[PDB]
Amino acid sequence: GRPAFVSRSVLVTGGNRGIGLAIARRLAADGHKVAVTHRGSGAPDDLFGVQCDVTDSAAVDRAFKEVEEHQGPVEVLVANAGISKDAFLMRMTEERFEEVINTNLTGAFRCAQRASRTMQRKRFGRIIFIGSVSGMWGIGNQANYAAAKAGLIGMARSISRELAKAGVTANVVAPGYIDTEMTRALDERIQAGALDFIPAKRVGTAEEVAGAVSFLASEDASYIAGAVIPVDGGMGMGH
Amino acid sequence: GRPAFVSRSVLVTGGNRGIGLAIARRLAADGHKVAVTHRGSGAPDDLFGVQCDVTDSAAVDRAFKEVEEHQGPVEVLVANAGISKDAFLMRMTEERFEEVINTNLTGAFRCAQRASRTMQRKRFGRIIFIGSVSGMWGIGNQANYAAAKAGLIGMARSISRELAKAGVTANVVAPGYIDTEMTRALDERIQAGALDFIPAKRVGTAEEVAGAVSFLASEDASYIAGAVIPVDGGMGMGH
Amino acid sequence: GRPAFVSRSVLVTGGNRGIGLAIARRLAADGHKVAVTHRGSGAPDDLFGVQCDVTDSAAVDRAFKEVEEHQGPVEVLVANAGISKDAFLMRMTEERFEEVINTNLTGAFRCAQRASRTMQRKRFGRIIFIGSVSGMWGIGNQANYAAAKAGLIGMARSISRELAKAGVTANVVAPGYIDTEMTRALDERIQAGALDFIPAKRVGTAEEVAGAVSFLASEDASYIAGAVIPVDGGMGMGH
Amino acid sequence: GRPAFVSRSVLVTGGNRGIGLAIARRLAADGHKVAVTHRGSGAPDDLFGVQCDVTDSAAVDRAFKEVEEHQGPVEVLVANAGISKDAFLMRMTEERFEEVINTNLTGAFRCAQRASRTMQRKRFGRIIFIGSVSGMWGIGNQANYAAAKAGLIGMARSISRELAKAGVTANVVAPGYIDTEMTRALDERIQAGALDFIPAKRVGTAEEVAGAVSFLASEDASYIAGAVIPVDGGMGMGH
Repeated sequence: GRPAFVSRSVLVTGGNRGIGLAIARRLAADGHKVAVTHRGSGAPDDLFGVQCDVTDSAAVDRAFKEVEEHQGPVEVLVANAGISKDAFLMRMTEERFEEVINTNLTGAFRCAQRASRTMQRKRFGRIIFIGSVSGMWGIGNQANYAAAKAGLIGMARSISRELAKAGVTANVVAPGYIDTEMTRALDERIQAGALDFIPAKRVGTAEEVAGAVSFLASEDASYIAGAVIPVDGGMGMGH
Repeated sequence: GRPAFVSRSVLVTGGNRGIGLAIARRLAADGHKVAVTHRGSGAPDDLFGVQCDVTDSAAVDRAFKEVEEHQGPVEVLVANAGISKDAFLMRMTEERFEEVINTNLTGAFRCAQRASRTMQRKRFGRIIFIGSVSGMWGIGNQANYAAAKAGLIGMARSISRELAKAGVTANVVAPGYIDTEMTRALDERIQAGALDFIPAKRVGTAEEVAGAVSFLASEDASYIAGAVIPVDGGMGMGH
Repeated sequence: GRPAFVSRSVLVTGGNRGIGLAIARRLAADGHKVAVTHRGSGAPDDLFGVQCDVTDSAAVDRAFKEVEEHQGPVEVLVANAGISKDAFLMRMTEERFEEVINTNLTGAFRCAQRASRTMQRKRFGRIIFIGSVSGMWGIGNQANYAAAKAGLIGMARSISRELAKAGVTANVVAPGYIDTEMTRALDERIQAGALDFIPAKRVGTAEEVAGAVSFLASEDASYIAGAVIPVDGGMGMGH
Repeated sequence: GRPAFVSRSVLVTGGNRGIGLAIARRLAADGHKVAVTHRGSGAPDDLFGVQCDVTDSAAVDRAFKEVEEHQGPVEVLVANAGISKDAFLMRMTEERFEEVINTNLTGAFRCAQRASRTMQRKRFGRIIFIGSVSGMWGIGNQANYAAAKAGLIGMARSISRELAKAGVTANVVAPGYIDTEMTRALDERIQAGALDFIPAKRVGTAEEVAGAVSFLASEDASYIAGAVIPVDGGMGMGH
């Protein structure tokens, strides 16, 4: 039956709002030791918050060290931090592309690398990247966001092929449209016709994404590596 | 946090041995009402067993009716029944191909269709096909088994696109090499070199597969449709 | 500069009309020796026809013998035979499911199996399955057609993993909506909004599908194995 | 019979040696007008060379201007520039990750973005990214290279979803192990067993990759958008 629960040291980057906050709150109610990074606004509830600029490898190192001094080495990393900056291809600047790449993809690398030091040594790690349906489905006007979120799949698979033998796995949770992430633009997209692409005919909730992360942080996911778990109501189905 | 547990009416086909038995036992310990089909040897533990020849649409109908009279309409169908009959392509007979197709693919259709009658009406259904790494990875000498297990993905996605709006989802759990499913031939394959293709460098356990099925049967999987959840230690990574 | 052309012995199953016709005509205009199977309608133009029902393994054997005596053993097999028979899941009968499986999936196996012995001896073979966007995208009301066309992918990959080392490869061309296959019902579906699913905003032509098959039959595809080549205007993009 | 050839304005980035050289030579022998970017080594044969560092958006702009003045605006862009810099995850520095991202992923964006305005106006464009089996298969020690090459897929699909309706498509050619790219270390890895990962049991040739690019630049690929064409001997098969 159900394996005994283990309280893991968890770090959720960008875990102070939206999807990240739902993940942090769910993992904490699961019984884990949950820390979050933010960019200044502060941590939620009673969760341990650390400020972190995920474009700065020095800040990532110091943020991880502050977490380790508080709750011990990170066993479950949820790399949720990341921005969206949409544009038509011909209107997308170098700066708009690189900023989304640096925060969403390189930022996730910086955290995964910094986490791997103790994970490999302790022979246990769950690296959980928050991707997007856009990575493999290609939402228009997202050359930068879709590249960053597809890049997480390649990185997770390279990490898993190297380190799964040492008990360190890397997987991607790929949300579709999620209520806490809905902007004016996304809402108008739904009204215009985007729901036709979603079999479930509704947006998801942040708590639905948190439920998949809870699974991947649990004792029931030890043989899952390099997987993309879509939480999108079927939107991303294809090849 | 964690949503309240709902005890669901569960049917696990071929749930009397190997992976199916681990699934049935896990879902029962989760708190669900679990029935299993078998081909005569009998049901395990105290689980409600029904005999069922999944090549016979009439037997599937009568098997589902016996389950419904016992525990109510099936809310979670785990289509685990299926045989393996390997051969080199040039040595594979029509009978060897069709028998694996009929039990693994058409058999899963017969159950999914028979389950959909009440699922659609009650606006809740979890159809969980047990696939295989071979469906998308192509283990050699498995023209029939890989076709049947890839076919489950197409079927699950067509079902989900039609019925996810009515709360009925279809997903695939795709195991890799699993300890209870190891034959002499598969064991010799591992010794010859098959472990090199598995990042985790070990076979999985039936209880690891059961852990993913437990997730997909749970209240944490409502926005997941048409997904392939690989339980393979990273073996199936690719495109 | 470019590779010298080699005239191959080609068999196109179901090449009397639509996509199969365009494939047969293109491969013949390429310089290949093109035989076509049919069920009474005959072969197009001056091409060598053989009457063959791909649900009948004895007819497949006889058809390959006639092709071998006429133009030498088949070097490039294009398995195009097979049709859809749509229905909502709850309305789909066993017969409607199995008829589609037997023609599209098992029929393609019968032909690939019969071709395989001589391809292996000559250390050259191109097995080209004609799939569908539905295999991985899951068009609603196609539990049978999506299962069959996704099954082709698993079969192609198992065949490739077994035989690519002998120069025998299997690949899938996966058309989206194609003009010659547009029925009144599909046209009304496209008119009602299904054109929004296609980034190209138009249906494809049978000649556009034939162009992909021409490539896979050519000297420029020797290192391609287990691939799905989508000819769908972007419709199928996803995971 | 077959489509009439159209001589396209082609730009191959990093076309001085290896795969890029073979692509440039093949597209020129096809009849195209082929320009090549380089960083000092020059263009092959009689082809028009432009010195361009694809990490520099100003150099990309200047390079496209030189190509436009010489042969007309780019109709077919082959984004081949970019190299690997492998390391175990724990040993990979920020610089080693970002250098690979900036050349392979951001560099391809800079070129696709700069090409896009004129392609849209003329309602014709072929953006062809050169990816890698590693993007979806995850070669170990390539967190950076797999992330960059998987990122190309997401970018190609977002571009296709946006612009395919204007006749501008983006696709990825994903080579496996190719002779011209085989270093001493890769050769020793293949010798040590990595050849078992390749069903074809051999490395590919640069000319085999060029054959796939030739197809995607041709009149036979108008309805292909967001596709990954693997040229890997079957190595990358999976999900």
